[PDB]
Amino acid sequence: FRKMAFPSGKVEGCMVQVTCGTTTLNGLWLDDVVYCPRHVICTSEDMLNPNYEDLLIRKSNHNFLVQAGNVQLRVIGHSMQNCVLKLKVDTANPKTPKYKFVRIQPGQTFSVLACYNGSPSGVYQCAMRPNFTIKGSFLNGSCGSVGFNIDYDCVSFCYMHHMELPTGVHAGTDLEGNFYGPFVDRQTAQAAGTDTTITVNVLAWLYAAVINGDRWFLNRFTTTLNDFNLVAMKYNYEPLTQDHVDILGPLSAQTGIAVLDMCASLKELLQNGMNGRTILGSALLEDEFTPFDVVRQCS
Amino acid sequence: GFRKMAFPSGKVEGCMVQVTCGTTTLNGLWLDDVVYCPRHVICTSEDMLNPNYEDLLIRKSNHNFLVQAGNVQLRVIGHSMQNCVLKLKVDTANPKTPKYKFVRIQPGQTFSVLACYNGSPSGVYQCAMRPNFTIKGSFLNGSCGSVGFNIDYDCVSFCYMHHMELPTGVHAGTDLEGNFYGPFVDRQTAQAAGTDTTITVNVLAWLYAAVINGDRWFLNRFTTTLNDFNLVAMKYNYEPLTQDHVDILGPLSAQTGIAVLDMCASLKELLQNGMNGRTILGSALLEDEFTPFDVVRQCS
Ligand SMILES: *[C@](O)(C(=O)NC1CC1)[C@H](C[C@@H]1CCNC1=O)NC(=O)[C@H](CC(C)C)NC(=O)OCC(C)(C)Sc1ccccc1
Ligand SMILES: *[C@](O)(C(=O)NC1CC1)[C@H](C[C@@H]1CCNC1=O)NC(=O)[C@H](CC(C)C)NC(=O)OCC(C)(C)Sc1ccccc1
Repeated sequence: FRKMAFPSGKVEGCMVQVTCGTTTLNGLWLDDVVYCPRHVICTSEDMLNPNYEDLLIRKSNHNFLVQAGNVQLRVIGHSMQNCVLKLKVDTANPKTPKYKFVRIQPGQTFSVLACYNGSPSGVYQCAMRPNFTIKGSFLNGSCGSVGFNIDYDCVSFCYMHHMELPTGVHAGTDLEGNFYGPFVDRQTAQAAGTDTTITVNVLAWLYAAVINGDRWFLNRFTTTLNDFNLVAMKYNYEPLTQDHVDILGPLSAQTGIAVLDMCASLKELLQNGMNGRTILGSALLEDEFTPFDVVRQCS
Repeated sequence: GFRKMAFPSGKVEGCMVQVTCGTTTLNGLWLDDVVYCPRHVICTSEDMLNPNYEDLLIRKSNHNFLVQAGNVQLRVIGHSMQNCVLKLKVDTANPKTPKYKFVRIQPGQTFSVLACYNGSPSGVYQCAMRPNFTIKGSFLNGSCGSVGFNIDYDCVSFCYMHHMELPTGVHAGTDLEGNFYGPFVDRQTAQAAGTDTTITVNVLAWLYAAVINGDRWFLNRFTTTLNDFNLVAMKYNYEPLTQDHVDILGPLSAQTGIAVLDMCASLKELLQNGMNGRTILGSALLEDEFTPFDVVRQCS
C-alpha cells in the first residue's frame, strides 16, 4: 500500500499569492473570492500579539496585492472570517472547480498541495491526528497552502496551513478560518498535545490485510464497543465512535468480518503483541489509511 | 517534517485521454496532435498469450481506435508503432500540452506516477526505478497507459508508461519510446523479476533527512573508507556507492556537519546489527526511494 494523493490539477488552478507589504502567503481563488490566512496583514511586530480587528480597519482594498502567477488580480472588497481573510476580486476564476468547504474529523485523510508564492511545489497525503495536528512537510512560505479531497468532480477543501509547532508537526484552519485544535494565530510558544493512535484506521488496515489473504490475527471472539474502547484507551488508542463503526461497514461487508469481531482481534494484538509476526509485511500497525483509502487501493 | 512528495500533476492531467480498441479500454497520453498508449490495446485475450504485434497492427484501421477526451471523441487520422507504444495521430492539437520531453530514467531515480482509469486521473504518488527495473506502484486493472514524470521549472519529463504487474505485485513498463525497463515483454505469460537490491545512496539521503528532523539515535563516533563500506554493502545486497554518489550527498553533509563516510559507518552498523526494534522517521525499515535531490528539495 502507498500513500496516494488526489490529482492536484483542480487545486493548482486555484492557487494565488497574496502580499501585504513584504509578506507573501498563498491564497485560494474560487469564483470571485480569494481566501488566505489573516496573518498576511501582520508585521513581525504585530505577530507577537496581533490585534487583527485593529490591523484590518487600517487596511484598504488597495493595500492587498493578489497575483495569479505574475498577473495582478484587483481586490474590490475584504472581510475577515475567524482566522481567514476573504478578498473579493474583480475576476471570477475560470478554473474554479465544483467545490465545497468541509470540516474534517481526526483520522480523516486529505491531500496537501504545498505551495510557495502561489506556485505549487508538491502534493502528498496527510491524516488529521487526534491531537489536531498533521505530520506535514512545510517550509516558510507555505502558509495558505490547502488540503483537500476530491469526490467525483467536486473538491472538498478542508485545511488551510498556518503553523509549524516545536515537534515539527503542523496546524491550520478549515476554510471558514476555524483552527483545528486549540491553536491561535499568534507568534507565541505553543505545543501539540499528546497524540493517540487512530483506531478506526488501524481496523481499516487489518481489513486490508484480510482482503489480501493475511489473516492469522483473526480470532474466534467478539467484544462490546464499550469494553473495546475502555481497553483501547489504556494503549493510547482512540475510542471508536458510531461513525467509525459505520465507515467500516463496507470493509466488514466485503470480508464478512463484523466490526466488533475485528475489534476483538485488535484487542488481542494490543494485549499480546505481534509475537514476532508481521501484517502486510510490517511489524507496525498503520493508522493513516482510512476505510475509504483501503477500498480505493484494493478495489 | 518529511513526506514522500509527488510533483503537482495538473500538467499531466490535461493530457490524459481514454483509448478503446475492441473491448480493451486503457489510458493514453495526448501531446500536441498525437496520443501515446500501450500497444497491447490492440490485442484480444487470445492475442495476448503470444502477440505478433506488427501482424496484429497491420490488420487494424484508424476507425478501430476510439479516443475520448472527456465527453469528446478525437478522430484518429493515422497510427504507427514505436517499440511497445502505439502512436495515434488525431485531427486536433491538445491546447493543454505542456512543455515536455521524453527521458529514460536510471535505476535509483524517482518520479511521480499519475494513476489513471478510463482516461480519468485517480491518484498521484512517488516511485523509484528499482535496480531490477521494476517499480513498486499501486496499479489496478485499467491503469495501463498511466505515466510517470518529473517536473523541472515548467517542463514535464515523461519517463514511464505503465504496462504490467508481476506475480510479486511489483510493476513494469516502458519509457515513452516504448522500450521496457528491464527484461520484460508485453505478452500474457508469467514473468519474474531479477533479484532486487537496495538503493544505497538513497538510504543515506534518508538518514540525512532523519538527522535534519532530529532523529539521530543511529549515528556513531566511527568512520569507514568508501571501499570498506562498499564491501559490506554488497554483502547485504545494497548497491555500491560511487564517488559521484558521495559528491551528490555533499550538500546534505554540509547541512548537517556529518561527513558522508561517517554516515556510511552508521549505515554499516544498521546493516550488521539491525534496528533493535527502533524506528527512523517512523519506519521500521530503511527507506531507499528518496534521492538526495528529493531530500534537499524538501528540507532546504
Ligand atoms: C506561515 O506564516 C508562512 O509560511 N508565512 C510566509 C513566509 C510569509 C508560517 C509557516 C511555517 C514556518 C516554518 N514552517 C511552517 O510551516 N507560519 C508561521 O510562521 C506561524 C505564523 C503564526 C500562526 C501567526 N508561526 C508559527 O508557526 O510559530 C510557531 C509557534 C511560535 C506558534 S510554536 C514554536 C515555538 C518554538 C519553535 C518552533 C515552534
Ligand atoms: C494493463 O493491461 C491494463 O490496465 N489494461 C486495461 C484493463 C484493460 C494491465 C495492468 C495490470 C493489471 C493488474 N495490475 C496491473 O498493473 N496490464 C496487463 O494486464 C498485462 C498485459 C500484458 C502486458 C499484455 N498483463 C499482466 O500484467 O500480466 C502479468 C504477467 C502474466 C506478465 S505475470 C503474473 C503471473 C501470475 C500472477 C500475477 C502476475
